[PDB]
Amino acid sequence: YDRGVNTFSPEGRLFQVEYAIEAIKLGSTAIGIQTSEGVCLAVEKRITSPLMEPSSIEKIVEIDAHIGCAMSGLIADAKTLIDKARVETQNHWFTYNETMTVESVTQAVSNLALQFGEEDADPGAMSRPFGVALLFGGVDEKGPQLFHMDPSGTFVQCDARAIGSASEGAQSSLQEVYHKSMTLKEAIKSSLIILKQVMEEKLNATNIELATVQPGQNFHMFTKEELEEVIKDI
Amino acid sequence: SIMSYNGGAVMAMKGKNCVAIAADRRFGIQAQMVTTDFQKIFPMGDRLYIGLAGLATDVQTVAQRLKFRLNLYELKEGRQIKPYTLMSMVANLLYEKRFGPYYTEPVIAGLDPKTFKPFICSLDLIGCPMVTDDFVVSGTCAEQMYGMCESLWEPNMDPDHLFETISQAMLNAVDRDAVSGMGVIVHIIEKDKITTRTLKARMD
Amino acid sequence: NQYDNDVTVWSPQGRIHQIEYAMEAVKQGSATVGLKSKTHAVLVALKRAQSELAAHQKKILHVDNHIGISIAGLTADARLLCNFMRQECLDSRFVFDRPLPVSRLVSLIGSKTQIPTQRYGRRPYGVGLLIAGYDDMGPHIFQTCPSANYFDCRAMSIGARSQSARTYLERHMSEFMECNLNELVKHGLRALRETLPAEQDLTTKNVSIGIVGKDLEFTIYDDDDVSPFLEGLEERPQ
Amino acid sequence: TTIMAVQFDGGVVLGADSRTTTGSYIANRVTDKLTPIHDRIFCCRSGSAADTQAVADAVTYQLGFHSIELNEPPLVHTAASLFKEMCYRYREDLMAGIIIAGWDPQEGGQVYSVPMGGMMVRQSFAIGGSGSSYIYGYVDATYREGMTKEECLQFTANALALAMERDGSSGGVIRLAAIAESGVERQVLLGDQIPKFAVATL
Amino acid sequence: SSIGTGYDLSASTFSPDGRVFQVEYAMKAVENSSTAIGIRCKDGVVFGVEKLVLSKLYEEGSNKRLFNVDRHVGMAVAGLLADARSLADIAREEASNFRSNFGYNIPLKHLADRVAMYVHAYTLYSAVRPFGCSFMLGSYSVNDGAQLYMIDPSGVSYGYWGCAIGKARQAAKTEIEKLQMKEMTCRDIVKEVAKIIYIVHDEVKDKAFELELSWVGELTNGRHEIVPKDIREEAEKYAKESLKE
Amino acid sequence: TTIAGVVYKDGIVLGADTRATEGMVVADKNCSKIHFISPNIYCCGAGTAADTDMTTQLISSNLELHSLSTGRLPRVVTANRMLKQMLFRYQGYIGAALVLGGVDVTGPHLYSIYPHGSTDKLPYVTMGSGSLAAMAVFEDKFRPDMEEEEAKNLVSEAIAAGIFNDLGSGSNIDLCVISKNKLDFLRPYTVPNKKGTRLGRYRCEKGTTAVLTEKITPLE
Amino acid sequence: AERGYSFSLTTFSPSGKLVQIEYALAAVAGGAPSVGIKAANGVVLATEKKQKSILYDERSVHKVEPITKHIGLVYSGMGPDYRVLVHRARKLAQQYYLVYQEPIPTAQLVQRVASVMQEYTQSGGVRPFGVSLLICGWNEGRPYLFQSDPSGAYFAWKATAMGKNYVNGKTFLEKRYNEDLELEDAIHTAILTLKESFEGQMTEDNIEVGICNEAGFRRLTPTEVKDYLAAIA
Amino acid sequence: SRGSSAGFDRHITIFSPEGRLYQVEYAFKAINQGGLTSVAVRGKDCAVIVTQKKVPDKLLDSSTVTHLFKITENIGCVMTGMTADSRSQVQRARYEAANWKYKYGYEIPVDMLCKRIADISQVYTQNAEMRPLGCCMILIGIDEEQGPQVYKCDPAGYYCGFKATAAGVKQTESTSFLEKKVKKKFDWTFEQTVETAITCLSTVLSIDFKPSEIEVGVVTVENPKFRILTEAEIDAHLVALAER
Repeated sequence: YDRGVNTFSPEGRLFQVEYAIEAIKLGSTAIGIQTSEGVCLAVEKRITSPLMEPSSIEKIVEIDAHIGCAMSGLIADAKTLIDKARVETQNHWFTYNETMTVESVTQAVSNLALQFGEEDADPGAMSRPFGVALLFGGVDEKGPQLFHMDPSGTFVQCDARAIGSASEGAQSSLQEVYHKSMTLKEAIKSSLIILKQVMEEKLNATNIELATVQPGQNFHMFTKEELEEVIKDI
Repeated sequence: SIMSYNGGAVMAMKGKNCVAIAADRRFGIQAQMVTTDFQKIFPMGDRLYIGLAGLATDVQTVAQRLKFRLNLYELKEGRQIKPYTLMSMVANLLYEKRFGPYYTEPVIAGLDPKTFKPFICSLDLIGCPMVTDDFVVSGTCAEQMYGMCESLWEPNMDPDHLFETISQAMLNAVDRDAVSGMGVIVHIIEKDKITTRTLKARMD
Repeated sequence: NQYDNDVTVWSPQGRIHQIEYAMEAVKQGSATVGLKSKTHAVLVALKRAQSELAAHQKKILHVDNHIGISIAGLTADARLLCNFMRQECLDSRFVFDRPLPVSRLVSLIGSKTQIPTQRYGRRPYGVGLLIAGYDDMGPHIFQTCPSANYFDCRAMSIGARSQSARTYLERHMSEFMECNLNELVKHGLRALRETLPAEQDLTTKNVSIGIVGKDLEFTIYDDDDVSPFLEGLEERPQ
Repeated sequence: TTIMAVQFDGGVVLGADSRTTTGSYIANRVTDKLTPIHDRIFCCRSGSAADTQAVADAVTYQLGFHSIELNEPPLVHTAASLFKEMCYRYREDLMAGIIIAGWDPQEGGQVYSVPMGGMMVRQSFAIGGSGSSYIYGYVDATYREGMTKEECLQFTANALALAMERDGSSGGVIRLAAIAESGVERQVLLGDQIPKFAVATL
Repeated sequence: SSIGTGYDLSASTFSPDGRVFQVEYAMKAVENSSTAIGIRCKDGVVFGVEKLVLSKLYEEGSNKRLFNVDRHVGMAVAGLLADARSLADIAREEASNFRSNFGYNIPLKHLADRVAMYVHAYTLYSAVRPFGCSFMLGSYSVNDGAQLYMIDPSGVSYGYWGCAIGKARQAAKTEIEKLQMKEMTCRDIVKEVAKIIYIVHDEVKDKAFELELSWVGELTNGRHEIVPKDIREEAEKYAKESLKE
Repeated sequence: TTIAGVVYKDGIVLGADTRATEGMVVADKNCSKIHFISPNIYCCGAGTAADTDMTTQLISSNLELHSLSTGRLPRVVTANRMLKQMLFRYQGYIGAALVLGGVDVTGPHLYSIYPHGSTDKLPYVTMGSGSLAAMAVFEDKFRPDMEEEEAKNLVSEAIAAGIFNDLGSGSNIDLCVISKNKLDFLRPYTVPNKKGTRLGRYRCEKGTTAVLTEKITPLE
Repeated sequence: AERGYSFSLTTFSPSGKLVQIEYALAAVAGGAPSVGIKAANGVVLATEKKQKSILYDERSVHKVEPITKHIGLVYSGMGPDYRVLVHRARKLAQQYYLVYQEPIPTAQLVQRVASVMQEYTQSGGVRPFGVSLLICGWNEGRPYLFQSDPSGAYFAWKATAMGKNYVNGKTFLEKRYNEDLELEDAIHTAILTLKESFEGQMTEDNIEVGICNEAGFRRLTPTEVKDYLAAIA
Repeated sequence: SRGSSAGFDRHITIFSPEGRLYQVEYAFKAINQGGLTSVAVRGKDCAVIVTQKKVPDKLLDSSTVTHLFKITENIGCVMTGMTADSRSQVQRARYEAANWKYKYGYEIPVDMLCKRIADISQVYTQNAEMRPLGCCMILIGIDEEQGPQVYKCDPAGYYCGFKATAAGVKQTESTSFLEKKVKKKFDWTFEQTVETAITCLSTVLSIDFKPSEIEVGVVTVENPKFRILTEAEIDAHLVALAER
């Protein structure tokens, strides 16, 4: 039985959007923590072979020098949104000579939400939702911010958030350990801990990626050694 | 003028059961000659040639697109093209650019591939066809060629006399034109064979 | 089940199921209430949070200096409509240099939202709106449905468990036209409150307020700017 | 060209010369410049022959379809409005001076002017064309409210005769047409039928 | 009279017995709607609408089912409301364009024909669905007279002396045929309209309701207007009192 | 170019000269300026030669389609309409000046058609550089309801006037006679012009032209 | 408002068949029969123009239509489709004439029309034509007879039959007909092969005949067909 | 075969396994849903249309209820079947006529009008996106040389000229009647034609109509303008039938 991509369920939801939400539950789990000292983003790489170069796995990217993004689900779909976000920030810089607020970027990417459909559309329009969940971590005038976005287009600010397969467990673990006065060190530490809890493989320096954004420092992806120094303090 | 930018001359002449077409060989840019072997006469099948004078670019381009359409014709249909039909084809091709025309005034000369009856014609830059029973000319020395052809052409000429006539006409007309010449080439075609000659000509 | 999947398909009983299913999307959203005096128009909305470590969803959006909205349903469709309304208002100020009449903005929303309920492969907007405004005819509260229908309300509430609010509002209609701002926002907050179990109640964390009036441009209050409104309510006990 | 239209009680009266020139040469010394738009609606043309012919045909087409679709005799004001629309929309590409006149069961006999700009105005009488310039005074001193049909006929005849006498782009024959509820009465004044005026001698 | 085996999923599909069921279903959506009537007399046309109130929270005059299509043309609808509004916009645009192109107020029969062709255009293809509404157009002029037309989801347009649409169609018509409207004036008619509405209303199944009334005639110099609060309440009183017999 | 047309008792006589000039040089001494439109309709052409050719051919084609569909013989009004609308659409950029004549169920009809798209229905018309001479002949010697030979004589006289008084015209005279039941496509009518006999023999004998290169190619 | 279905209505079956084309052919093999004979000096087309009442004016619609001055058409199958194809064929012929100033060769017309027919077996939202065509023509001295089917395929025939009982008509032709026949004899055997099916009295208004010699294509007058239907002349 | 179906051959205009078009036949059935019958007869010097005028309600302006339409001043038509479709097709016909005169300079012949409409309908027959029109058009008018003309077009795309035809419920029976009455060979005069049509319809439905139950269109050689008879003249034709 085939119906349109813009069909409502009797419950009042779009089948494709819901199925996309389902599609996220297979993605690598990711953790973001917001803190007055900065925002941290951590994600497991999920290497499926020793033959696969893990440095070619980036589930954390720089949107701009003050905004990073962690992605879960269908990475191929995520690349498009990432590029669109970067282009958006650069256009905003060009026009106004000032950086974008994290909420503005997030909103921009969220504008491509339900921009899919069959009839009455361009011949280069999307046929289906993006099967991807995003975590934007940034620093602006309102300080360190962290936002979460899903294929519904609904985006919301979060203090600490987990996306992916082990979303629920990791979120509970986060709730148990988060307070609005942690240090960045405590945040990173916690993230790596919960990540190790939910990851099926043994946590190591070439198995996850971690990035921070602090008010005094641009977006930074942690090196192997910098990761080792942290994993040391398990 | 645009037509005088490269110069050149093309002539066709009827005979008995034969036909002739000739052209000078000069390719120049205004006063300066670049080459002396420029082709202005193109085979469009056995016993059917087309002569193109005017802007060299459009000579080459019209020739090429003509060969394009002609090849398609000879493929779709199982036959070589008739002269009248080639004339109408060229006319169509030129009139397609009615408001941005190719700068060439083509001359067609050939024998009916079924019969042997000689056919000659010339066209506008926008493809107005003109058939005659004597001769046709096109080029920067049109008046000269007219002058020679009106005085030398006899009706029922044999291949040799058609040759001598068209050759003398071309030579003497071209030799009173600064941007035409640097050699003359003549194709005289009959039922059984085709004779191609280059004339001894002035090179100034 | 064969009259379920396309908006262009009437049911044998004179209904369109895609429109109704779309209407169901309004009920999935957190409740919101809107009421007017004779001078002011107030939206009160119960925000809503995923987990405790997530902020509460925005429910009130600014359209023009004299017009604001409260949303219920698909947030993407809400932002879509919001941008449409903003653009129409801007157009009106640009061309006529006067603010766009609320009823006309609403009519435009009706026209725009009706279109895809008649074209194949198109879907209705999955969002309900409450519109607060003020113009030459005073304060206004409007309600827009996914069916592309719209209503001029004296007060209204939409969203999950909004029937309670609807009842309360239906009781105190005769008071509203003469209330003062504080009392109006109070009534809105009570209407919003009746949409909750006895365990939970209003906070400066899960309530957004929006006011527009004869002496006040459309304004949004939340967090600590809501406290003056809440700290003035009767601790309704079970 | 000299065209003229006078409104009376029961309807209207149309008049035009018959000279069409290309330069100083007369391409047609016997032109029909009174063109039926409908059963009781005519137009007087002036300006580019191509333009006026094309526009008249288009208007005739549109008005025909319109009248069939309404199942009523079309209004003169409607034909005039159609001419107005075309002549105004393409004012930079058309050279046409039109006079729409006719009878109509709703508003009776009427005359409208649609000059080169594309404006439209109803008038008691209207003149147009190159020759019109020479008869403004005459037509202003000779006109009188409440003329009979035959009086209007003689009136237009005289005016056109004068214009044709003075204007080089005007001449040939005179074409008249009376329109009323009765119907269309066309006639042609030629040679000696054309009114003459005492020419200065000594 | 009920075939549903795929033969009723598209307006581009005939039933084996030569019917288009989508149009019939839209008509059925009209049948489930509150009743609206319109009646033509010798000096104009009057409209009456039974506007069911779904909530006391809705303001007086919300969800009007009476429209100004042109300054001389009024419109009364029944059925899916949003569709009715869209058709009202269409009618308005048609009238506007007619004025711009021809100079005068559009004749009612012509406006009817145009809008009806527009409606009919939606009963041919699978790409769109028929309009779930029927509507009446009323107008008055000294050069045309008083005119009243009705259009259904199929695109059919007819001229009437009296007409009704919605739930109680036939009952309303039976009540209407008792009137000699060809001799009465709009003034006398308003009362009778309100009366027929109050009769036809079912207070048991349908709760509270609001009465809409529209003038268009010689009394209004050809302008389609709303019935004044005075005449409206007068007619309502006449109706309520006539209801007790 | 001098083309003319006249209406007589039983139909229509069309006339044309046969000179085609490029500038002030005669290119063609025997140009055909009378074009087939339909079996009952013919058209003389002056102005831009290619434009008259293509216009007249296009209209002929569309009219053949039209009559093929209708099963009836084409009307002259139809040709006039098609021509004038096409020409008006192009705003004079198609330099076709035409004399259109034919016989219908409604009888004989003669139009003159100008490149801008204006037409005139007249008993006699002239177009071209030699049109004023021909028009003089007509205005002097035309009467209504002439007989065939008289009309042919008149038209040939007008075309001759053009030929001998206009540098744009010359050579032969073509006539086309169209009646309710006859079509006389006389081509040419009468050549009042001849090249003088050659006084000399400028014949070149074989070998008098020097040759640098030869190449014989046998065919089949 | 309307757009258009952009997918094929004609698709391959697992057996490898284009079902809609074969159903179209079924529609052809249910229509009135038609015969075509190429005869050295000419071509004959004939068909059963049997009405359904005396009320039908047989002097209004024809089955034997001219395409140009030298090409003719008949069909078997659905009428309206045939009419469309006739308009289209005429247009194609005229385009050819505008480009080449030479009457279109019969084979070329057949190829172009066949291309048009093929389009409607692959383009979106349409069914194939329910028509087989017989096309006669005179070009380059020789006479020509082609048949084009709904698939868009065409064949050159010396003689053939289509429509009802086309197989038996075909056999009848294979036996009771061959080359070196004058056009008259061909008309004779054509009316003869049509008579192998025409249930009822075959009158001069029950059948339509068209001929194509080197003088042009034309429809035979009812009088001429009567003279031929006198089993003589 | 013999009534077999495969795929969507009963939903859209594609071929059934025996090469039929079911949707077209369904359109033909859709014609009868109106419950009306129209008769068209051609005379020696005229052409006549007659149709039932069922007005079951006094709440209607009879003046607006008509299946007779003016396509041109000299071309009339009667429509049978779905009403809205009929008016659509009428508009299309009017447009094609006006456009014809505009392009070609002469009045369109009934032959070509009918052919045009039929050509248009064939498209609906061959494209899946739209369904045929449930209507049937019969045109009458005087041609310049062929005399009086009666033509008719189908939802199938068929069109033809007739001496007499009919459409609607009582179609086959009307055809039988008319084809019986044509063989007689009588002076097909104006009154003969009118009476023939009226009596055809009457006997086929059996009524002896009131002058308000039918409508009569007509066109003559002496008066080519399409004329719709007043109820008065209709009655004048009615009372003349109750004499012999």
